[PDB]
Amino acid sequence: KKILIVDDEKPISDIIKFNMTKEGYEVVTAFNGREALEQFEAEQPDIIILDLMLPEIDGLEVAKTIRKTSSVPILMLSAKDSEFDKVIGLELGADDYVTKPFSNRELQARVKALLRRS
Repeated sequence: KKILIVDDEKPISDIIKFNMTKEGYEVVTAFNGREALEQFEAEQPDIIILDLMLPEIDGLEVAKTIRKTSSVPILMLSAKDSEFDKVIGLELGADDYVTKPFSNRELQARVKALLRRS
């Protein structure tokens, strides 16, 4: 199963990359909205973990732009855990919203849950 980890933070990207790889997932990474859309179009991941510096403005435009063409599960990973952020992320098309810091086992279960419904 392929996960595109759209993260502008390489350390977090490596953590998710390592755990998902240890679990058997192939990982592709993007570090900006341009790459995110580039990697999304180029790699077509089974699930996208969206974590950009601007979750709603950039990630939202990435999600908005991705949602214009794909229903690919988007697990909005964001440090922002407000209901507005949660609701807006979900209202904009995010299928799930996990807050950073996340549990590798839970993220693994949620990716699995997300993937389980796809």
